Amino acid sequence: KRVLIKPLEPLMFRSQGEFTAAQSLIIPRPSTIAGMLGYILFNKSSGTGDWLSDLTNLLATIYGTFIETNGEYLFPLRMGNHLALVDQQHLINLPTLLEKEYERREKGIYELFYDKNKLFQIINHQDRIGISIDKSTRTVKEHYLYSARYLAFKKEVNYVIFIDNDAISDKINGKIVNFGGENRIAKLEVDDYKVDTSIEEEYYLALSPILIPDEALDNFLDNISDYVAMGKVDKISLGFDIANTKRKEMLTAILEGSIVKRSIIDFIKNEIKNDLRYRFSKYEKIGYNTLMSLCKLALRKILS
RNA sequence: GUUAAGUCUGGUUUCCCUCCAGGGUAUCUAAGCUUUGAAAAAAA
Repeated sequence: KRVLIKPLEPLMFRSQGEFTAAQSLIIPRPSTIAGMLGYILFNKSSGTGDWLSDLTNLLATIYGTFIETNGEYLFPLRMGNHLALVDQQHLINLPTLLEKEYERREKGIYELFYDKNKLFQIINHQDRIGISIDKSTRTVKEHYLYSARYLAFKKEVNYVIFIDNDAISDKINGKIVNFGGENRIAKLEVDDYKVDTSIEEEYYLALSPILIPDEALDNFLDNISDYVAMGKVDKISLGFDIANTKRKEMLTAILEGSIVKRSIIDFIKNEIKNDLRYRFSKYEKIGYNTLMSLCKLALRKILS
């Protein structure tokens, strides 16, 4: 039902190329969680060139990711190039604060992203530099000096997701998994948890990157205010497929932690023919289009 | 009255240091060197 991913050690979720150190994301993308879960549930017989088909077959609908620090729940929130983790008690008045007056707008939002921001109390950015040594000289092998900015945790942190199917939630319990990038470790634990679904509010929080079908890109973009009140829109890669050893895709997405307006739902519902409808239904199945209500902890997918 | 004979004794006691000063002043580190040379982007 509810799955807590507890990182045993600093993590690495590489983003935006490798070219001082390569930076890590705060919240891992849903493709990473889906890939770890499929890695657990894998069987070496269902192979197909469609990574997400073989991945949707291995599991069920996964709901987006947030932070459980110590009983508290933190949620991503971005204003544009400004990520933060806030407890939902500060998301309540947010829509009121959105089309509130100007100076009150900046007062409130910059009090949220700076003092109410619980990111740095939780997250440290730990640069790690490694090298490679040739086994006969015992001096650094030439050209092998790499760096990466890992995501260290000051206090114990969990990533929270919700999975619908309860059959896999038995062979997922207590598994030690290779969560993330350069061979780091996290533990999964499964617990029964109660979460509402599909509330009809006006302002939702993108818990996961809301994908855009690359057909309504111009449509969605040239009038952007109609769908997102605050957040970031960026072209993101969908990761790396283990089977064929390639990058996955690139799609414009509404980065997790954005504030979406109810209209976006109907918009996405009107711009998908059967083909890409099935495609993006799969995408949502593995966990991309997850919304939460600023009211309370109540999730819903956009299409499903 | 006369005689005759001298004998004993030959430095003792006390005090043997007391009081003040028991180190003072100056110097309390100085000038250098504060990283250098190899490895910056590698094959699948």
